[PDB]
Amino acid sequence: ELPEDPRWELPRDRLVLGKPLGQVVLAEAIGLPNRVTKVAVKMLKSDATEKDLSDLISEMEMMKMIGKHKNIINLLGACTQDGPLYVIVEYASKGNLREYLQARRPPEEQLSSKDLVSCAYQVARGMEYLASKKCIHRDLAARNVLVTEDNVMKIADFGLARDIHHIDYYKKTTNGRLPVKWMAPEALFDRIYTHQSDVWSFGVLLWEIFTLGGSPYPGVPVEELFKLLKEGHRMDKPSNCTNELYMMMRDCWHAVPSQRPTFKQLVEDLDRIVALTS
Amino acid sequence: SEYELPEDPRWELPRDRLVLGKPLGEGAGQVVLAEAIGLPNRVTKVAVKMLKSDATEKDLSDLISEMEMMKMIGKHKNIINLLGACTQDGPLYVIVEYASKGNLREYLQARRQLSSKDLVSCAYQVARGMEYLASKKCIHRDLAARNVLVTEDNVMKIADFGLADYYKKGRLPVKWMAPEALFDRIYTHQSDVWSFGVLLWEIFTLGGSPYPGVPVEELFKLLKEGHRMDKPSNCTNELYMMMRDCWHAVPSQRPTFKQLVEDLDRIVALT
Ligand SMILES: Cc1cc(Nc2nc(NCCc3cccnc3)ncc2Br)[nH]n1
Ligand SMILES: Cc1cc(Nc2nc(NCCc3cccnc3)ncc2Br)[nH]n1
Repeated sequence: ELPEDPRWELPRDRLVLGKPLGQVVLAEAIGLPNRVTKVAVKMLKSDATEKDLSDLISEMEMMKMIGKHKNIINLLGACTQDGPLYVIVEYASKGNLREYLQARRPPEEQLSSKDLVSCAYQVARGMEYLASKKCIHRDLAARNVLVTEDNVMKIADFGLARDIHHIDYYKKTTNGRLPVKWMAPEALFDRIYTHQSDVWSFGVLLWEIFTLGGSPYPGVPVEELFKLLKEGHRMDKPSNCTNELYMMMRDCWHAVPSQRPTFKQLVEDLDRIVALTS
Repeated sequence: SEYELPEDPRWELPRDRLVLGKPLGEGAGQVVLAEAIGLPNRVTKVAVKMLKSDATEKDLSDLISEMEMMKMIGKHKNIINLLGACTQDGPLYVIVEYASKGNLREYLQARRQLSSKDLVSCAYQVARGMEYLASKKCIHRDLAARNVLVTEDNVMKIADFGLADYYKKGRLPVKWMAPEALFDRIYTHQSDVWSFGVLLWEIFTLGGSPYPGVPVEELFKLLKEGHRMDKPSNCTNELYMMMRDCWHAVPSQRPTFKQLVEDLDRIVALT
């Protein structure tokens, strides 16, 4: 092997490896000079192939290009020399947005309307940035958004190497859901991924926020999903969700990609709506 | 029954006093609109169930028992009532009330304009219809908005309450069955209560389709998982908890129609 790179390189002895987070491990980074920062550390299994290294490296290099933003999982450093590759990224202690929301359901301290609307604003900001840095996510969902101790939304997995011409549509998320339910049609049937298809996925993310971790199309298998999509079926409006916000998800789910709003626009509308939401 | 049906003068209408009309709908049976006369020279618009020309003995006998079930059950404002029959010297006609505005699903869907009260009132009426039926030992087994007809004057009338394959569809009726009815083939008044839950969900989604895209094998999965549909929008948390009450995994914990009528009475007056 790996080229050295002093902009990012951290000494192996400056990193105290702790509990597995699920390999991604929690760690402590001394310096970054006599203070420690909790960080998460991406690494490879023993199992691993040369393609897996290739992928971790790509991911890290992408993170290098895209630069920093409050609302993405930032790269903090890396251990690349005389040992296993460690990619050091920001740690987000309260898990993925899906879990964080589900846990705050009524029977923990519940979330206000303002909080839910504020969640969506932060993800729409993270997305605007990624978009402006020419990056297309392809799997935007609540699960790939994380929450820090301070309740800050952080888009994760945005640098990921994934050969789209090899997606297993029948494969389930670790929690039992099917990724295809976040995919814009044209991505799904035609494999055309744009900022526009991400916006479709933001639509479903909004739905998740406002049903507090709801599952899109429950018990709807793949073949039936395609039918719902081809028929132009749109999900029902969540309760405790406003028409204006329901219009937004609908607008994100416009059939014609060019007519969907952009993230720049969404960030403006969310800014306006957070301010007026109780 | 091959050559002649049993006479019952109480209900017999002479055929000259009935003028058949536009078909209303076809089934496994047939229903036609008709103009009946003297139920004494007044024309009443009525609905006329009858066999199709490919019926068997068994099909006729079922139509008969359906008619006889209606006689045993008796009249109520919120059901489809027996008005008469032609049983002699020709095909069997079972004359029942005509509901000019079709089934509740369609009715709701055509009006997406009913107020919050109109909707609750609708639910009240259905539940009365069911309390009555229930008090007469009658278990519907397919209670759903599609089997509630609506009249010119906007009254709800339970249809198919007198009737005699999970994949037959273009929705799946299994999506209305109680778990015990589905899995244990137990059919009680409380298994209709569960269906009433899904009907309430239809009402307040204004003809919504429950579990769209979910096939039979996945639906079994969900019920087992204790999965319940989400509170519709434009639905109070108490109306939605009525639905959840109806959807209790234990039948005896469900409310009764008697209970539902009393609850829905209260809520109608307060909407
Ligand atoms: C990268 C990161 C993870 C966390 N916090 C947590 N992470 C996990 N595991 C998520 C697995 C993963 C792998 C790659 C990208 N995203 C997530 N579990 C619990 C927590 Br808390 N902060 N930062
Ligand atoms: C018995 C009856 C039917 C009507 N009016 C209408 N009926 C249909 N199809 C009736 C078949 C049916 C429906 C529900 C339950 N059982 C049988 N279509 C339109 C109308 Br209007 N009035 N009285």
